[PDB]
Amino acid sequence: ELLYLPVRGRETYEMLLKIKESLELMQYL
Amino acid sequence: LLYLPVRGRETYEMLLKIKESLELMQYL
Amino acid sequence: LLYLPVRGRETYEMLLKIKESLELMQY
Amino acid sequence: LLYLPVRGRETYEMLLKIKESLELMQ
Repeated sequence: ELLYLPVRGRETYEMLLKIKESLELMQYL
Repeated sequence: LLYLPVRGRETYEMLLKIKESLELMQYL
Repeated sequence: LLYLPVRGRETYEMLLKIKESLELMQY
Repeated sequence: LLYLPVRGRETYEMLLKIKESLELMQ
């Protein structure tokens, strides 16, 4: 199962979504 | 209130720290 | 301005991305 | 060693704490 991180607000959510993507790349490299 | 799906627990914890920081930036 | 010390290309580039989001939260 | 320019002490300190967590992680 995925983990589900609670977030308030679409602004913050979208930022974290983008950073997540970068972190996942980092962790694979 | 939204829920961001995350695969790794390491990613999850880092995102949790960044979220805390983003929340506090909203004060400035 | 302050100047954050960073060692390593990868870390610098990640912090640059996180910096952008931190700063945009104000707006 | 590189220096990332940042407007404002609060953002700078936030980024320092994040850097330590990032470095720990990787």
